[PDB]
Amino acid sequence: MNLNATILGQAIAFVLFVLFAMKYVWPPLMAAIEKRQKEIADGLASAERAHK
Amino acid sequence: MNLNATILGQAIAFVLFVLFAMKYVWPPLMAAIEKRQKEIADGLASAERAHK
Amino acid sequence: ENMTPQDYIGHHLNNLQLDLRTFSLVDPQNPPATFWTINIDSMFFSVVLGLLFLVLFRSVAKKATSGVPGKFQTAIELVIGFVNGSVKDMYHGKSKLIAPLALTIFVWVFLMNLMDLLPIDLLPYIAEHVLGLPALRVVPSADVNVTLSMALGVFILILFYSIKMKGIGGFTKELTLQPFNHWAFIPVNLILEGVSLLSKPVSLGLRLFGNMYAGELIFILIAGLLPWWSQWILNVPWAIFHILIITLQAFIFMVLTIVYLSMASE
Amino acid sequence: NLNMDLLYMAAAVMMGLAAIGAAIGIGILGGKFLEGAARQPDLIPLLRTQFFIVMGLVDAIPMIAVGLGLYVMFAVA
Amino acid sequence: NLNMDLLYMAAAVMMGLAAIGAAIGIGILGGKFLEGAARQPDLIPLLRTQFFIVMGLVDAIPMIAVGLGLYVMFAVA
Amino acid sequence: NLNMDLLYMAAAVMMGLAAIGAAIGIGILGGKFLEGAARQPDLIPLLRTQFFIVMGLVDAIPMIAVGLGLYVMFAVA
Amino acid sequence: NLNMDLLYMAAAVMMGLAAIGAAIGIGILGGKFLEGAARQPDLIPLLRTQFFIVMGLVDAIPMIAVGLGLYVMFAVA
Amino acid sequence: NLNMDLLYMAAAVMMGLAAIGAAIGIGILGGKFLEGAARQPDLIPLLRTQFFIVMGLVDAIPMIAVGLGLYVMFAVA
Amino acid sequence: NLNMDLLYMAAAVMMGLAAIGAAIGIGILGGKFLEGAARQPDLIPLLRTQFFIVMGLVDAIPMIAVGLGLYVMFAVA
Amino acid sequence: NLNMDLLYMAAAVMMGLAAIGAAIGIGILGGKFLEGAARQPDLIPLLRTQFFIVMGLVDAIPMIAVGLGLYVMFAVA
Amino acid sequence: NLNMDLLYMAAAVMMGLAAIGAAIGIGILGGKFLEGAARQPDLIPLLRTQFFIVMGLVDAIPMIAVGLGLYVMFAVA
Amino acid sequence: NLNMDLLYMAAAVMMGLAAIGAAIGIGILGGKFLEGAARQPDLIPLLRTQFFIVMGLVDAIPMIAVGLGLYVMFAVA
Amino acid sequence: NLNMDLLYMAAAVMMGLAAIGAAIGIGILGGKFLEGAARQPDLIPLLRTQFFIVMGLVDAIPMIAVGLGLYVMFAV
Amino acid sequence: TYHLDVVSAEQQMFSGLVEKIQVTGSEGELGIYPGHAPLLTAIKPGMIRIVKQHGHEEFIYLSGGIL
Repeated sequence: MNLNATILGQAIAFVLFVLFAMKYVWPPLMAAIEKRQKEIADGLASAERAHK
Repeated sequence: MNLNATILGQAIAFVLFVLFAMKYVWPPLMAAIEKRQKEIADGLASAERAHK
Repeated sequence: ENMTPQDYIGHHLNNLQLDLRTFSLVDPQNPPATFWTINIDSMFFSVVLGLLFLVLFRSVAKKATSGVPGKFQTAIELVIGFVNGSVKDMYHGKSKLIAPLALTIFVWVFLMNLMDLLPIDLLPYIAEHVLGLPALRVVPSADVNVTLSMALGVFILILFYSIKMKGIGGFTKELTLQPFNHWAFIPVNLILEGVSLLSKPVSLGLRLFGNMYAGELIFILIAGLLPWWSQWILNVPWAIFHILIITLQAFIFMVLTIVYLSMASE
Repeated sequence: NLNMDLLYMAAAVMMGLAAIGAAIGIGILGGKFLEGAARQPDLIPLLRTQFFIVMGLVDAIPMIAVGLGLYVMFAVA
Repeated sequence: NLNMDLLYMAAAVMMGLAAIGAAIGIGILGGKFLEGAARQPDLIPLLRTQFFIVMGLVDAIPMIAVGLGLYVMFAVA
Repeated sequence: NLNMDLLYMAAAVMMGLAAIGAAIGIGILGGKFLEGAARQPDLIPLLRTQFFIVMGLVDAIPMIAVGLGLYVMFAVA
Repeated sequence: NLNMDLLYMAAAVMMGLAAIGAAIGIGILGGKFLEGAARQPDLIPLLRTQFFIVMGLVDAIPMIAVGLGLYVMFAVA
Repeated sequence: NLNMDLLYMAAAVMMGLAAIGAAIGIGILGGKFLEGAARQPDLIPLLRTQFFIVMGLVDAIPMIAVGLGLYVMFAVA
Repeated sequence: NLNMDLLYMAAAVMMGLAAIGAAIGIGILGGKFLEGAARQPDLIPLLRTQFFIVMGLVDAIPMIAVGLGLYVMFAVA
Repeated sequence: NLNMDLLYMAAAVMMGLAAIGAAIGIGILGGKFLEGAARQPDLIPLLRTQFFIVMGLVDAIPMIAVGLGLYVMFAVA
Repeated sequence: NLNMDLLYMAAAVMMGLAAIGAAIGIGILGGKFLEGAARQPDLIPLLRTQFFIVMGLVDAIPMIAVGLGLYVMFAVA
Repeated sequence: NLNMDLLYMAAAVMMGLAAIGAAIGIGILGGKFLEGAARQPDLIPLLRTQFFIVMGLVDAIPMIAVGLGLYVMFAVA
Repeated sequence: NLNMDLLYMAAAVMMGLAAIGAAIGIGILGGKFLEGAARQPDLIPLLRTQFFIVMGLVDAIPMIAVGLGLYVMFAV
Repeated sequence: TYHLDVVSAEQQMFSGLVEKIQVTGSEGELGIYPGHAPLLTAIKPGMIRIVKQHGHEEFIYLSGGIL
């Protein structure tokens, strides 16, 4: 339809949501999974030595 | 036209679509979340048991 | 109410522009000429859905537990795993930026597109009869401005990475030697690689825009051109089919962004 | 006025070309789907899943053309 | 006159292209169906069910083009 | 006068297209029929049944595309 | 001026399209027939029986077109 | 008058389309024939007989269109 | 004035051809994807990855065309 | 004067359709010949003989078309 | 005036043709890339390299066509 | 002035269809040549010549139309 | 006047049909090339030589057409 | 070069490294260079050309088999 300065404003609206995510959402959520995965892996290590 | 009749026509379709979703779309998502919760319960029960 | 259907369909295609110079609403009947006329509703539901997304994710990012997670945690970690798999498939660099960018794109576009499943007349009815606003359409993705905004973000990102990883020398090489490999062809190669580069973000934005614009436009027509006892039989199957489009057009924006960046760096 | 008949002509061409494209694309895709089903009859529903996924892509443009043709044919006229 | 004349040209092109699309698509689809059948005939009822599933998806848009050709001929006169 | 001398063109185009659609559609389908038969020639009567099952679907739209051509030639024109 | 020329044109499109369709459809069907022949050099008679059977269906509507193009150019014009 | 040229156009279309169709149908058929021949170099006379058999069925309608084009150019025009 | 006569036809040409191209291309590519899946499941995710990689390029020019069609049909006329 | 103008377009379309037909048909045939040649080099001369034998049938209808095209371009220029 | 409406129509035809060409060509190419991938995935990166190489060759002309379409549509207006 | 314009179109249509016929006709042909090459790298010197020997025939008519297209485009003006 | 618009039309037809021809021809050729290269991954360079050689013949008439189209659209 | 084994049900007929071979496959003559993609086919009775590393050609007669 019509180009509008809205195209510029949406660039402002966009970037911030990237940074707030990058800092305050993604790493904290990756840790939540990976720590549980580590616990299950060391569980397997214990299972190994348990019979060894 | 009467804008009244158009909204009355919209509501019917909207409710029908909502019911279709309720009985064909939401169930499998609850099933997937159930399955992931189930899997994590199994994994972590298996881990504490291995330590012991 | 003097609604000739062809004018009812006319109203629905009208955005609510804010004339910055007068800082005032641009009325539908006369459209002022200028580049300085923000589409208020489309940006408004853009930022509202983005805020809802980041709020609901902080509601877990700060409370998540590596135990047996809650039913609400399960869903967000599901989406996290899906996105992380998508990235770890097609990309192998170290840069931290890619994964959260993909997450934002996916969820934000999914919600914007999801807007279009709301009955067409609901919020436009409320917003003018309650709040007196003259025009309202409430699907953000259905406007060139938002989509080209996101795509021209991705474009700058492509340029940034394509420099950061192989510098101006390799970049001028790629812009000249491919495809034909002989220095004599470089005057042509400069153009063809140019278009093949510029097209990518344009193609992305226009794909999303066109799909959602047509999705909206079908609902408008169905509701404005049929009697009450018939609108359902065509509105229902369209919405059922449209679920798949609202999904795929977010997924593909995510995946193509990932691919363009991973290909620019690696 | 000379303004109107062109509209129905244009809508006709739009929807004709869209019908050709969508029908032939879906025929090709479905034919490969059916040969796959013949090879792996116990997998049929998974292949149906992938088939619907890809058909959602296929029908992207043809449904755009349908709407705009219909808009011209009724919303302009 | 001409206002009532070109309509037939438009409806003709519309339904002709719709016919080409439906015919070619269903032909490809049925050909693959027969290939699958001939390789393992006991499976014919299942493959036929899948074929009749896909066939409606093929026919979806051509038939709306056809309906609009009928409309242009009769209702727009 | 044009008001009828150009309706023939419309009827021509319509069933002209419908002819190639119906021809090739059966041409492709018939091809895979002969291919399967030659591999398992004793099975022809079963496959020949299925060929007729789908052949009616291929020509559904073309046939009405022929009728409306004639109807234009004789009912309006 | 606006009468006779255009009837030759309508017949021309009718028959050109019918020719494309008939030719290519029979070509496809014949190609499959010939590979069947090369694989079962004993069954040429049976395969050719079935080939003529189906070819009878292929060329129907193209002839429905050809005869009507003739009618146009020789009965009407 | 002007009309003396348009029949050239009608013949041009009616004949060029028959050229397209005849060339392509015969191409496909001969391709499958050469394949069968490369497999069965001891059978080429039988295969080539059958090839001419069905090639006569293919190129029939093209010849009708070509004859009509010749008639319209030389006899009528 | 005449602009809103002709430009709708322009848009219809643009979008119909874009629809043909995108639908046929995606049909072919998805067909090869499906026949790859049935040949070897446990690769479905990997082949789906590569399928989207390729599909991104198919749609480029068709999508540019669709965008410009919408632009002219709504921005200009 | 339009007789001096349209009759260039007449030969144009004749020659264009003839060109496409001949080129596509001979491409298909030559491809099926070449892929046999790669597989059965000891047959090369026999296959090439059969190839010219069949290609003589391809160019016939296209050659009718090109001769009349040149006739119109020069004789009744 | 009269110029602009035809300049838009010409851009439409040019870009629609460019779209069909690019789309179908890249689809034909991606099909072979995918079927090569399905038989031996470990070669995926080498095949993807070859594919992104040849895809530029196929993309050569269509991008010129669309560039000149834009030039006509906007720079000349 | 009048007479020039329409002949640039007739020049186009001749080279337009000649370009498609040649490019695709040779694309099909070259494809099988490369298939042969990959099966027998020891025969590339042999097949390369048989490619050319056949390549000359396919693009004969396109070369003609390109010539006469240039003629009308410059000589006939 | 009524003149120049039709010349742009002729050029557009030439160049669109050139796009169709060149793109589809190289698509077919490149598809067969990719499958051949997947078959014999050692001889990729030789097959690339063959591919470029025959691709030169593919694009000939399309390149002539593109040249004439640019001519007509600019030189007249 | 790649390693090649020609073996019968009874005895090993050939072994060692090779540069290339040419075989009359069931569906047409054929030639295997190194890195060739996995393939399986029957072969017709006749000679199989070997060129052993350093270009030493030789013909082995095979009464048929599977490659």
